[PDB]
Amino acid sequence: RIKKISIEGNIAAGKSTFVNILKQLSEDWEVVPEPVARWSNLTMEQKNGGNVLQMMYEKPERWSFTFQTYACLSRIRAQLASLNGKLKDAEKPVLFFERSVYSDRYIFASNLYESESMNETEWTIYQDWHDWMNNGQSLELDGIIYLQATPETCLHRIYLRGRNEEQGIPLEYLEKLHYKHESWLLHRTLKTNFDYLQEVPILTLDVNEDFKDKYESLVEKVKEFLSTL
Amino acid sequence: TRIKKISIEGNIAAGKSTFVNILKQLSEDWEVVPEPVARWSNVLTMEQKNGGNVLQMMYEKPERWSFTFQTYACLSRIRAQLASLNGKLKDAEKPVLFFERSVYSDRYIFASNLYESESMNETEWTIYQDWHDWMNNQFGQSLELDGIIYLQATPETCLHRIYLRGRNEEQGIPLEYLEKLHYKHESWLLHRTLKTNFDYLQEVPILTLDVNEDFKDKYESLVEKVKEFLSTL
Ligand SMILES: COc1ccc(-c2nc(CSc3nc(N)cc(N)n3)c(C)s2)cc1OCCF
Ligand SMILES: COc1ccc(-c2nc(CSc3nc(N)cc(N)n3)c(C)s2)cc1OCCF
Ligand SMILES: COc1ccc(-c2nc(CSc3nc(N)cc(N)n3)c(C)s2)cc1OCCF
Ligand SMILES: COc1ccc(-c2nc(CSc3nc(N)cc(N)n3)c(C)s2)cc1OCCF
Ligand SMILES: O=c1ccn([C@@H]2O[C@H](COP(=O)(O)OP(=O)(O)O)[C@@H](O)[C@H]2O)c(=O)[nH]1
Ligand SMILES: O=c1ccn([C@@H]2O[C@H](COP(=O)(O)OP(=O)(O)O)[C@@H](O)[C@H]2O)c(=O)[nH]1
Repeated sequence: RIKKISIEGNIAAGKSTFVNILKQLSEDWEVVPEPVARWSNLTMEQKNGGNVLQMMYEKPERWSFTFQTYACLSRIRAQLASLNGKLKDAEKPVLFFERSVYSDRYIFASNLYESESMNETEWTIYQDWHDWMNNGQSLELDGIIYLQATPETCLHRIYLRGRNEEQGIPLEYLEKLHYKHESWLLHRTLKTNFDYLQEVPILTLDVNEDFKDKYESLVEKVKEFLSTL
Repeated sequence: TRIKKISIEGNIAAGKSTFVNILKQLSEDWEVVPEPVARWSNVLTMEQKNGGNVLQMMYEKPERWSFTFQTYACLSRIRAQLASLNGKLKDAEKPVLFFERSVYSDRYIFASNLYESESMNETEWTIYQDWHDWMNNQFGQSLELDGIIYLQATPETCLHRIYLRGRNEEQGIPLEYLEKLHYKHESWLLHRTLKTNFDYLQEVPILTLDVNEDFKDKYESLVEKVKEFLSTL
């Protein structure tokens, strides 16, 4: 009975921030972090995650396939966990996901292939591994929230977070990611392998303005979104 | 399930394919699941296409391709093993599904030997193990074995059998590598020293057949042991 809502957005758009605000607004609202976020910070996954992250930074064209498969698994099992042992005693439970299996593939893994960091064989193996691994069924989303921010807004926010590894993210890379989110979540010109996705409710939220201490209007839009469902 | 699931294990060219095509024929209650990679070796579905490619890339550059190939081959197995388990033997009196090797073969024979050969690094191998644990648990519950049939031959006989099997892409296979795979088969199925992370495997009944002698024309005794073995499961 738990509603599934994905929080989607570019690097630095404000997802963790938005999700961390949402968790604290209700005992019926819970939050599944992106494992790449937990990696971007020992469990076996955390060691594995860290090593593959740096490996991928150092040579994306060697390690993209490995990164992507482990990113996605780590995400499916973290979502399935939270779904299985959370919120059973909520009247209105909603699980918010920081990104989804659909970002993993149609944004990130697609972008890496489009940049030849995966060859055709790695990409095809990846989509097949995804089309099947996701059959993970109980993960169909009830809605998607798009946190929209210009490619430029993101780059400055990369400055505000200020992690050393992020300062060399090219505005060029954000921009490609941005067109992917827009075509998927705004234009809706993306034809995926998951029937329901062409018709799932999307809520588009302009986060170009700082919302850390001025989030009421955004949370209000989410509450209304949730009512429609 | 009501289906009896039995994996046939053994070294390369031990004669598993031979024996499996013999068993499928003998009883309407018997079905086989042939190995994905064994399929790829010859010669076009999506899987076959990826299959042929990653197998060729594997052979050229194993330090680069061992992780990717191992993931695909085990995914491909789990898929096909499900397909038979939910498809065939639906009206059979005493159903038997013979798996040509198992998810355990993937992990404890081939993936393992590649980590040991330095064809997968530590991170590759622990990510692989992580997934294998999880992939078989989320997806591979109904795949659990009722028994294993170990076709046990020596590397020399197997080497002998590759040279005779006239497959040029395989004429390169060296002996010490066959020794390495044999050694891991002995440790898993004969002595049962090899630890797996699969508790129930410790206790699965195991029939070992010495298959050094040729059996193509003359396999009746082997089958009688199988049928004897089956009657205890
Ligand atoms: C120097 O070249 C690169 C170096 C690093 C990267 C990285 N991309 C990402 C995002 S990929 C990704 N996939 C996911 N499935 C999830 C998620 N949060 N992020 C990193 C974490 S590191 C990407 C790079 O270029 C990719 C070529 F387009
Ligand atoms: C097109 O070239 C690039 C494309 C993407 C990237 C990315 N780098 C990163 C940083 S990897 C990282 N490692 C960490 N250990 C921590 C952390 N926050 N981020 C992304 C998330 S995306 C970096 C790229 O170039 C890096 C060289 F400046
Ligand atoms: C470390 O040296 C080797 C280790 C293993 C092998 C193997 N080659 C093969 C043949 S791979 C293959 N590819 C195909 N595309 C078709 C087919 N029937 N077989 C194995 C099954 S194992 C071959 C090796 O040497 C080849 C290069 F000297
Ligand atoms: C040139 O060096 C090599 C060439 C080929 C190989 C191969 N090993 C194998 C066995 S991997 C495997 N994994 C499975 N899960 C199943 C199965 N039947 N085979 C091939 C099919 S090709 C291995 C090689 O060396 C590996 C490091 F010694
Ligand atoms: O309303 C906001 C949203 C984000 N940020 C900052 O922008 C950077 C990226 O935020 P976050 O980690 O939430 O982005 P994500 O990668 O999670 O989308 C961080 O320094 C935040 O503190 C901010 O100052 N105000
Ligand atoms: O007792 C046997 C079993 C098999 N073979 C032959 O040796 C090759 C290897 O056997 P198989 O393909 O069954 O080996 P697998 O790799 O499946 O274990 C085949 O061409 C068989 O014709 C043989 O000569 N004697």
